[PDB]
Amino acid sequence: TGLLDGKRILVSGIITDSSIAFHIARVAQEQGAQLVLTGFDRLRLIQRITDRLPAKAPLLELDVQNEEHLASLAGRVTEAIGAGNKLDGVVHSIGFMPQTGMGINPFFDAPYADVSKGIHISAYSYASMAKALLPIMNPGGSIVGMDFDPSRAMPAYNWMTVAKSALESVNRFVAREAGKYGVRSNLVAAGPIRTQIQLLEEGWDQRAPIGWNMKDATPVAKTVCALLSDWLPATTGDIIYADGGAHTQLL
Amino acid sequence: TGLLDGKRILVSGIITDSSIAFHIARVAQEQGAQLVLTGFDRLRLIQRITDRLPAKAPLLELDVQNEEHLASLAGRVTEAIGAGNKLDGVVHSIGFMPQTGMGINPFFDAPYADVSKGIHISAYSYASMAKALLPIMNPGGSIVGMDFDPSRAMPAYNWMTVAKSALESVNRFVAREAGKYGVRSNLVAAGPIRTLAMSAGEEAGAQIQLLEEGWDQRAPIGWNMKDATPVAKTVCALLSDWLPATTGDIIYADGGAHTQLL
Amino acid sequence: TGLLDGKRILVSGIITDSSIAFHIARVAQEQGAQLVLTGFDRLRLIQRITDRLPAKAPLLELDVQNEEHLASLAGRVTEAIGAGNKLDGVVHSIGFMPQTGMGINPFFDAPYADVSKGIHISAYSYASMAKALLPIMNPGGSIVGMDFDPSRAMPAYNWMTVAKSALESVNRFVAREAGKYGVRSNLVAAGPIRTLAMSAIVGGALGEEAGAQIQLLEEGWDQRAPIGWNMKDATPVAKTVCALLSDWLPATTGDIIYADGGAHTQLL
Amino acid sequence: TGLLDGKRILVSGIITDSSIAFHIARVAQEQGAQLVLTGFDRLRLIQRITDRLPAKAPLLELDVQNEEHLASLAGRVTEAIGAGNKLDGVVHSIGFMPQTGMGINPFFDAPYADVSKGIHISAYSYASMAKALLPIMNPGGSIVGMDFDPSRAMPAYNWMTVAKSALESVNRFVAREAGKYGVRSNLVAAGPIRTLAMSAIVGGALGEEAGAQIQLLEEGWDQRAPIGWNMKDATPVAKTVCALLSDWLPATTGDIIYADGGAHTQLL
Ligand SMILES: NC(=O)c1ccc[n+]([C@@H]2O[C@H](COP(=O)([O-])OP(=O)(O)OC[C@H]3O[C@@H](n4cnc5c(N)ncnc54)[C@H](O)[C@@H]3O)[C@@H](O)[C@H]2O)c1
Ligand SMILES: NC(=O)c1ccc[n+]([C@@H]2O[C@H](COP(=O)([O-])OP(=O)(O)OC[C@H]3O[C@@H](n4cnc5c(N)ncnc54)[C@H](O)[C@@H]3O)[C@@H](O)[C@H]2O)c1
Ligand SMILES: NC(=O)c1ccc[n+]([C@@H]2O[C@H](COP(=O)([O-])OP(=O)(O)OC[C@H]3O[C@@H](n4cnc5c(N)ncnc54)[C@H](O)[C@@H]3O)[C@@H](O)[C@H]2O)c1
Ligand SMILES: NC(=O)c1ccc[n+]([C@@H]2O[C@H](COP(=O)([O-])OP(=O)(O)OC[C@H]3O[C@@H](n4cnc5c(N)ncnc54)[C@H](O)[C@@H]3O)[C@@H](O)[C@H]2O)c1
Ligand SMILES: Cc1csc([C@](C)(O)c2n[nH]/c(=N/C(=O)Cc3c(F)cccc3F)s2)n1
Repeated sequence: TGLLDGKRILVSGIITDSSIAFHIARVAQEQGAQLVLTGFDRLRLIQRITDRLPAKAPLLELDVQNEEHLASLAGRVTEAIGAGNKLDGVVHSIGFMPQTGMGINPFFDAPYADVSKGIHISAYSYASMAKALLPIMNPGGSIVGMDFDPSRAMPAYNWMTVAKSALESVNRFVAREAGKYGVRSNLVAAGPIRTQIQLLEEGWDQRAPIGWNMKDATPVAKTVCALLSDWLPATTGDIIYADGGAHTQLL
Repeated sequence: TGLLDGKRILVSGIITDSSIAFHIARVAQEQGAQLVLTGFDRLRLIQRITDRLPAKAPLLELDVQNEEHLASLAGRVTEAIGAGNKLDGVVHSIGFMPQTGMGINPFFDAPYADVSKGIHISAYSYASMAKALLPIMNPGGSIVGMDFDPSRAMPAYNWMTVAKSALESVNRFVAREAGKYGVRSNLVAAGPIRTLAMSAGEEAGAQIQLLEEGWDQRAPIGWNMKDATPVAKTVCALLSDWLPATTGDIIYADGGAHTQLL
Repeated sequence: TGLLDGKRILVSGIITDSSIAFHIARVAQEQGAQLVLTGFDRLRLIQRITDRLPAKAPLLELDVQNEEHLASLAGRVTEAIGAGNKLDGVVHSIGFMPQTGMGINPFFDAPYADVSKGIHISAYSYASMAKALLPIMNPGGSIVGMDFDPSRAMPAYNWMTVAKSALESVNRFVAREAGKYGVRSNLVAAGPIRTLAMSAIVGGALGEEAGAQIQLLEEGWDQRAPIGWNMKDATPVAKTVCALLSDWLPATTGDIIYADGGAHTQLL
Repeated sequence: TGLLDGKRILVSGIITDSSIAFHIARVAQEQGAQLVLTGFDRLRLIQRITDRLPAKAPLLELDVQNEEHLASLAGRVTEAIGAGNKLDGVVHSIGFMPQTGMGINPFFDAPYADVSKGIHISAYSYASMAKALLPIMNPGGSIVGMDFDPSRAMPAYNWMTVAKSALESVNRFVAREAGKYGVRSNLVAAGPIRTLAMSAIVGGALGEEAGAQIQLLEEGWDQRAPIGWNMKDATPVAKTVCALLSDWLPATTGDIIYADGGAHTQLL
């Protein structure tokens, strides 16, 4: 008798068993949700990985930069869940920024084509996914995406931080559209998960009043399932921080 | 089978059956929680209201301005839940600001005696409750307070808004103390709710009506000010195990109004 | 003697005499700044307009999507201002989102080619300008870009709101780079100003539904603002940008100054 | 010809010549301002200190907790500046939390009697001053208060952080009331400044641990700040206050300007 019993939920973003979306999927199933999964590029590898979930679930291909993939998605989901059935939840757990805009490469050296690809995949796609899927979502449903707090600049993350700032703004507009379908849209801002950079991750655990385990994706997956559930029915266009409370503390 | 099965939860601030705390209590019990209730001043009448709840729960007296009430609280809760047992949740649903600091009385005309009392009860008491009860709380536990978004000023609410701003800062420090016990501390920022207080000058009501109509239109999923259940349910989410990495934070149960400009 | 007496300040984004940049340039000049102006595309149209400023200034061509314009910008500015001289201020007053991303067009119907162009021009370009010009900036210098508060969603602004969220994040990163030169970086978040594009939307050009939305946004701004807001008057915004170009906010960087009548601090 | 030429400005909160208010007063006087000062308790020590300002100014007594001092303030200021004259600027640089609420003491051990005193002095008194002074303020006038960013919890500051949170909210209401007079109300959020009480804690007055926490805070501030942060130097903060009292930020009210080297805009 689980949190998400009899809910139909789409989960994107699994590439490995340490992917945040793997753990979102694992916990959702453990809570009685029936899943449809989406994957990008290495679909052979991803079938392998999704087999490790506790229950079978169909795996659809979705490259968020492919307009055909997006145009046909609602139909393909409906064939996999069965006509007359609709989704109750959608999980966006997709993000990418080329190495020129993330890492040791100076901020000013990122060419715009790279930044733009990163923003397409990491931010614009959240609207793309909601566009495709809202027509096949039931009232009371929920769309959740994955955020990393971009309110302050930080070393290394650079243009990925910019892209997450874009995502948060995207999420607010998607909530206006989702509202029309009685559907909620929110992001979970997670702490750093091991799916300058080490000094940033070590600072997290000390700021977090309850600590932060960067090797454990479960507290993040649980928070996403909270948002997929009926238990936060008045929250939309918002961000829930699953970060051990680190963003609430200066030192 | 319930969201809060076998959890022991203290719930303060029930005065009428339209109190937000009444509805947190009702939903908590529907979800298998075993409750201890606290009440201020009007305890006989408060029993006459809590009788209407789904299950029996002990009612203790607690005036958060009374130092003895606070010093004796851990003990009286421990007598009510049985020695060797500790609370898994605490709900602060306590707020007050005298007429001088809220309504049609000019902002500048509220005396500090009134403002200080308002802040004591509405903000400082969150720290008081956490002090008294953290020693009798289980790891994985959760303290939750009730907030009204004070990020932007608004007509009428005046010094009450100032007090909620204080509360949000208190919440972040209470989170530091609660962390030591593996306990979380969060606030739910509710949209406006028609309790007996809100259902009570002339231009004051008009600005409050404008505030509330504005809330529902801004809220992408709408806002029913007559329905406390969405707020209660959000408080139960936080009392549950499903938000275990969130502390010193604010969850908005406001229909998403605060995320929209128009 | 004036607020910016002796400062050399590059000001971009003049297209008409209702441009926010026109007013920034005017006020800067009234306060003793020596300007270099940059313009996009219609340079002869812009020359006619810049002739209406209190003083003359060199006008250079800068299309922020042109990588060669950017590569040559510092060399060309040095020519204009005299070799051995450097800039003390740079104003980015450049923004653009195609009508597919901003207006009556539904949020979900904006194709990514159009969004990406608008982000290149409205957000990324702030980093581009900083990259090109920081090498010719003096310590205690100031880069100011224009912003429109994207903290909460709103009708019509749509993907321009998203581009301003990006811009806020870019400014925080530009501040880190600018810090190495002793140069500060901030945005001025303005209230709605009746420039060319905003005049068009009100009055029907995109239909009565779009015209009504924006009129409700504007009227709501003035009433929320404790000192009121005059959408017809860019001077208070220009003065704010000049504040930030001066030496009077020397410890503010990576930040946003709101010149919006205080509207964003009030709910109703 | 200076920033505040001929403006009449009340400046509260001078105690020593390292006080933030002392530097605000000095800079305001350097920029041609005509001052009226207010002081608390040790009015003998304060007279001595204010005599070290560049120009003479009337010194009135003001204990913000005294209701008679507030009820008479307007009348006493008027007597000091001349009948038919009004104030253009008011500076609130008054803050206090007893050691039970700030320092090494556990957060939960602050009695409310001490917290309430700190909130009275540090937050409510921003409302009280504006109530007393707005009726003798000119349109285009400015009230400016002092803030320390309370958005995130931090060790030691405890209930003063809470007070600053209440101050920020108070400021947004004061803006509403001041707007009716054509007057702006803003707070300046400063980085840590080595004033009397701070220099003590770093010297070891409060012990090993308080000294080590404040030293960690200051170090981190300077590294987070892209332009750095010199805690010995109050001048950037004083300048920022003067910017706000001037006519150069005329569309900013109910707001917070950060004079913190940009530290609050960077995580690491
Ligand atoms: N790991 C962290 O520290 C952290 C922190 C905060 C937020 N997040 C976010 O969580 C989400 C998931 O990332 P993760 O840490 O689980 O890493 P991950 O590498 O497992 O997942 C990223 C996913 O994005 C997908 N993707 C990339 N390009 C795509 C395209 N063109 N079309 C469709 N999908 C595409 C990949 O297939 C991959 O499954 C991301 O949005 C990430 O930015 C991660
Ligand atoms: N109703 C709304 O619109 C709204 C919106 C957001 C947040 N809130 C907050 O939610 C909480 C609950 O308020 P409500 O709307 O349920 O109104 P309510 O009047 O039903 O409840 C307020 C409670 O505060 C208690 N209280 C007052 N003084 C006390 C003291 N000295 N000691 C202990 N308790 C004391 C009262 O007895 C009462 O039970 C408050 O903090 C309120 O500020 C209310
Ligand atoms: N008008 C408002 O209500 C308002 C409110 C807040 C902020 N802003 C911002 O102020 C800035 C100025 O806008 P405005 O209202 O003065 O309108 P405007 O049209 O006068 O300014 C836009 C300028 O951007 C320039 N531009 C467009 N593409 C360019 C390119 N590829 N390279 C270089 N320049 C290019 C245009 O030529 C024009 O000079 C923008 O950043 C805008 O987003 C405007
Ligand atoms: N690190 C810092 O020093 C720092 C950082 C940010 C903000 N601030 C703020 O700047 C302001 C000035 O503080 P400072 O560092 O110059 O300290 P300071 O001690 O130099 O000045 C504080 C002033 O508060 C006055 N005061 C206390 N109780 C009073 C009362 N009842 N009536 C009138 N005045 C009273 C004192 O007389 C004193 O002049 C305060 O609000 C402070 O919180 C300080
Ligand atoms: C924030 C803001 C408000 S007005 C503004 C700018 C710089 O003037 C604009 N940039 N891009 C703009 N784009 C549009 O208005 C979309 C649009 C057009 F670009 C052209 C015709 C109609 C139309 F609706 S307006 N930026």
